[PDB]
Amino acid sequence: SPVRVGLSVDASALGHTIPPDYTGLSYEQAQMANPNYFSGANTQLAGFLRTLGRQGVLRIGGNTSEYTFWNRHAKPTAADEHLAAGPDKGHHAAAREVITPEAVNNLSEFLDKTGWKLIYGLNLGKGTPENAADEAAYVMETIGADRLLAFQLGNEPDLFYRNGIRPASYDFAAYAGDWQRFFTAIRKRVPNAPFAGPDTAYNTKWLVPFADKFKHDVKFISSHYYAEGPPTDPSMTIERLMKPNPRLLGETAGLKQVEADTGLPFRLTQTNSCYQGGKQGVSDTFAAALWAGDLMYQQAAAGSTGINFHGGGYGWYTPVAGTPEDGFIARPEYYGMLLFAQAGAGQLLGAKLTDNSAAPLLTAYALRGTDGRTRIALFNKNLDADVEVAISGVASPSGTVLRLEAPRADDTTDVTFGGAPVGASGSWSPLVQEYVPGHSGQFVLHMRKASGALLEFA
Ligand SMILES: [N-]=[N+]=NCCCCCCCCN1[C@@H]2[C@H](C(=O)O)[C@@H](O)[C@H](O)[C@@H](O)[C@@H]21
Ligand SMILES: [Cl-]
Repeated sequence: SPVRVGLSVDASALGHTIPPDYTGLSYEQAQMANPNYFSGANTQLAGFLRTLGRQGVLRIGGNTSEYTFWNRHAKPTAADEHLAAGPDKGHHAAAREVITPEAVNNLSEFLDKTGWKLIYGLNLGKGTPENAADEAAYVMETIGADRLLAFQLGNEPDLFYRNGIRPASYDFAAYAGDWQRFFTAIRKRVPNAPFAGPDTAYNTKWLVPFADKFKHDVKFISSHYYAEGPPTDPSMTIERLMKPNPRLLGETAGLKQVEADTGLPFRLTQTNSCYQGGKQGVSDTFAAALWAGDLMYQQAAAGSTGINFHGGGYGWYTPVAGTPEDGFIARPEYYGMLLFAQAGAGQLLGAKLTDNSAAPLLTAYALRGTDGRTRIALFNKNLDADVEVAISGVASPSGTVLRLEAPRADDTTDVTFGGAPVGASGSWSPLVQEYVPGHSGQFVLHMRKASGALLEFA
């Protein structure tokens, strides 16, 4: 029988306001070697992005950003015209790639088709300041100030000391000197170039020193998050993925403190469940939908300006999989992002759970929509417990529910939202209508184990 929990919504308990460009995706820079991928001709992928949000941010970076070499006279290889660059697996050095004017031109058209903004990595790991300045100038020329949100100078510079990009002694002080050299060169070509950083993988010690040094030179602070811990941890499981992550909480507190010290907001510019491209049986499953949707809300509630789920190719954790030649599909994680998209923007409200110790991985978020209607996003991440949620603090004549479902937490397919899969080119509309039982001030929602729900009140 279900665990009977209470949820009290408090319309006076005002949280953060979710911005319209919160959602986003991250891709490997190597993908820019193929001018057909981020292209106005890529209508399938553009549709998948639009379904994730009418505003949002595309970030391009990752390990391959140290292996991409812009040149104004470059041409893609024949193989480049067909490249599908999935998440770098981190086992050895990435292949060298060139980036061309054509690809940047086509990226511009892709951003126009999607309505999304751009965070663009520059090659601080192996490239030169002058080449970065030239690349930045072309990007600014072509993409424009309104769509270019920030350049980033290197990806995960806190890992250069161990991945061959720099010697073992590389540290924040060394990075700060590299950053300044690149910044100076770029600003000579592009005096209005916007920056974010430090784009770190994990090392929270770099946040303070970076922000204090470069606070007048950046628009926002960026860092990364993977749910999987260090290599010496036990292998990630779905059970672990559903549970709170104290490292996340600490990282988020570090970022909040930077904002308190400097005024700079923060964005989680690369995230996913498990590293090395993901873990088959965890990252590519329905549990990842629950994980991702919940993470989006947790971070929004903490004051993040947005998020960018890493992906590409057919990587285990990619939200969207596919290629221009074979087409694109929504993977399970996409459906958690879709729940967020459908909820929309607005101000988060207090949403306190009680009587929930037997269903501790249920999370709930309440929102006053931009349209004035109350929504509640719930993630029943308990893998073995169904819940019955008694909802107080909401007065409405009618509420509806859209369910986020799969038959098993580990399913790699069979994921639906609102009773429907996402179709080709991101097409989605709900096919199952359900009213929330109960009435004004006392609604009652059942949720099966390992499921999610979006409630909308009239
Ligand atoms: N503690 N400690 N240090 C050990 C390092 C572990 C932390 C992150 C390592 C994996 C990061 N690695 C993430 C990703 C992946 O491995 O899936 C890959 O595709 C992207 O290109 C990278 O930017 C980033
Ligand atoms: Cl806060």
